Amino acid sequence: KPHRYRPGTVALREIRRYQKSTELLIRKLPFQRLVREIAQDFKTDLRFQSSAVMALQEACEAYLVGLFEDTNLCAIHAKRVTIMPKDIQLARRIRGERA
Amino acid sequence: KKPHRYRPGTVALREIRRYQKSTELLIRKLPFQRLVREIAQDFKTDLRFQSSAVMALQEACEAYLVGLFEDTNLCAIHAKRVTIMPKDIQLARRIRGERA
Amino acid sequence: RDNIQGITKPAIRRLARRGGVKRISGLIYEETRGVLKVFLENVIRDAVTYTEHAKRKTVTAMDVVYALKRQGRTLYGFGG
Amino acid sequence: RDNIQGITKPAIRRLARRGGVKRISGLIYEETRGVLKVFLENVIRDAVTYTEHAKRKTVTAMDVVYALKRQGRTLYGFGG
Amino acid sequence: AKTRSSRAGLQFPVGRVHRLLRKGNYSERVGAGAPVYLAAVLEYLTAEILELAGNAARDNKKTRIIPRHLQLAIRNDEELNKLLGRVTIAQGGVLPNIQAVLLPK
Amino acid sequence: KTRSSRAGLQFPVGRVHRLLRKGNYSERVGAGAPVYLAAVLEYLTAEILELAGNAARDNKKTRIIPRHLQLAIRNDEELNKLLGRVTIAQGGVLPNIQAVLLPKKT
Amino acid sequence: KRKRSRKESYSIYVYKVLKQVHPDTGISSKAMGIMNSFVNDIFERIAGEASRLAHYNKRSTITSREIQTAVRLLLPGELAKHAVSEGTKAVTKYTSAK
Amino acid sequence: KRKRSRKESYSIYVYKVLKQVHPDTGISSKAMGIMNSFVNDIFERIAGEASRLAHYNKRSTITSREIQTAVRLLLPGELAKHAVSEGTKAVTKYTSAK
Ligand SMILES: [Ca+2]
Ligand SMILES: [Ca+2]
Ligand SMILES: [Ca+2]
Repeated sequence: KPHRYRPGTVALREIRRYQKSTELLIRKLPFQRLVREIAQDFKTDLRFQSSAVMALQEACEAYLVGLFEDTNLCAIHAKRVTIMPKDIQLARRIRGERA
Repeated sequence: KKPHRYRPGTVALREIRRYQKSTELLIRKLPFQRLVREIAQDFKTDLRFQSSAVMALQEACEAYLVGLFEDTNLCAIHAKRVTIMPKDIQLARRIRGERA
Repeated sequence: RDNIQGITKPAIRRLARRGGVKRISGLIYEETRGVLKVFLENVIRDAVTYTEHAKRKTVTAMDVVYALKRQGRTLYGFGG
Repeated sequence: RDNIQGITKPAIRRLARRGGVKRISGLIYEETRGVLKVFLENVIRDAVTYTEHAKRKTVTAMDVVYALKRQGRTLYGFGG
Repeated sequence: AKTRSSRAGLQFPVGRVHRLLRKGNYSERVGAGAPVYLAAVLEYLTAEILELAGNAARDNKKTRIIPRHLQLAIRNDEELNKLLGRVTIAQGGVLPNIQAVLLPK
Repeated sequence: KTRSSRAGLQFPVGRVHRLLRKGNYSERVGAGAPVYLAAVLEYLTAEILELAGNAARDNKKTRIIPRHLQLAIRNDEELNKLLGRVTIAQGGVLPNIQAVLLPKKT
Repeated sequence: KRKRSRKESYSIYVYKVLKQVHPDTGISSKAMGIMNSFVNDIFERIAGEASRLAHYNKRSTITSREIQTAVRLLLPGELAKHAVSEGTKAVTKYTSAK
Repeated sequence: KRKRSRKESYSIYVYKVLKQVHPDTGISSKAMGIMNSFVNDIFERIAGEASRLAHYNKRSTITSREIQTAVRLLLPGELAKHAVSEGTKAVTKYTSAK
């Protein structure tokens, strides 16, 4: 029979992988088409500095990266390991982003 | 021949309705005042305090901690609970961003 | 006698009540006091700084209002 | 087809993996897209208003970095 | 009347604002349309809050606004709540709100 | 004959003094103001470059990078607080997995 | 004697507006300290924002334009729309007035 | 074709300080990108606070005092002590230079 890992120990690698590196973890081209589609509602025919979209993405990631550090502490508090929309909804309400 | 007592909870729920209805300051004013001077001394001795300044201190302390309880109750309810606890406080304060 | 104890158990309940709290741990009181003791030490360290800069020995309501706006917790009705 | 979904389940996962998350409810993905999209709408609203104000048809790195200082999300290393 | 605030039709002081913007270290110079514009803005936000608090006083059989009537007009209108999110309104209390999982059956 | 050298400071006493006059902070500006400010901005610059440069050396590297900044700052109690709401680009997070997600008996 | 330095406030213009929106209601001094703080907070917000606008475009001058922009940055959706509606209405009415 | 317009930066000064502290330690461009936003942010904060201090004491002038005060307000403990130490030294040295 073949080797298989215990459902959890690869996520534990994935965590130690991604905390060690610094790269952007969203797909850059998708992020950019989204951004432009968001923007175009506020004003048609806008252009964008490549540095601008890469600034937007650097903040977008690091905020959500932090929201999941939070949302995980929310989940662990309810003696759980699985993050859930409630955990996000709490972190956001306790952060005052939500009310 | 009845001794009609209230169930563990129902005067908590009234006390809520009441103090949410009201605006008056819920810490006793004298103890707060002396405490405020006991904190101040640790920076600068021989300090005087406008009456209104020490109200401005309290008004902030209460509304801070009133807030801190609101959120700390949502931390309890999250955990499938109704008793607030030190670990409900400290989570709110962490997620608020008050300690590392 | 540490004044802090003067923040009575029955006051601490009344606050919590205003916050929609129904049941409370007994340990809370000691945590609510150190939490409270932090909050003030920060605000009064600031309030007394403005005061020290204004050269006075009297801490104003303005010394508190400037400290509370520095701390994110801006206050109305004592001179904004 | 309106991009939002391009923020992929694999991507969202990766972010969370950075942020300490070992296990991920399936409804998270759609939630996190509602979240990320609001966050963008508001940062971009600001940066574009700065743009509109400088009389421009191109957004700059700064329009963003200013916008994120107003949303309290001070970003270092792209000007300012 | 001869005063600017009466030119724009505005209760709030045009002149005062215009002097404060000079004396407040904002920019080297200040246009004559700026303080007019700002004065009208500060008037409106007053005028919404006083309209809404003035009704919170008409909810309590009072003819006088107190710090509570402000708090209620504020935290129940979504937009003003967002504006005054970091704002402690002294002697305002809190809004009446008990969670469902604390109530009885 | 320069002001920075008269103060002993590697930062520009002048530029900082200009910046002050031009940044609409106050009507007038003392002559200590820019010396003091520059000196502080020297030291806070210096305090990070030390720790960052340790972390760089602890990565066996020569050249400090956004990662060697983030590390130094988030691993110093004080500085962390100081830049508490400051997104450092390309700097990541610290390695940190909450212990209730570790291995059972290890 | 004749002390208290002469301290300024907006309390009379809170009173003038109050009688427009509600002739027949009035206001505690405690309530007027919140209203005065409120005006002073938003004043400081809108001017600090308009300051930065003008700073960012290397503009020396704070025009009605910088405030319009700073309003839109600080106020939320429908509160912003009106704010600009009114403040533009004032400058249009005042340029008429000379 | 033309020269590119001037964009000032602290980056020489950052290098100067970096080479005192760690003589065999360089720095990336992105890293410098950060150290520049770093200073410029903490300028904006210390100046901004000193600006408010004077305005609260009705002072026209930001002196060396309004900085020190704002430094104690903004920095953490041991950070601020040395910051008060090195700035105090700085003005002392410049006054006895003349
Ligand atoms: Ca569209
Ligand atoms: Ca669309
Ligand atoms: Ca000038």
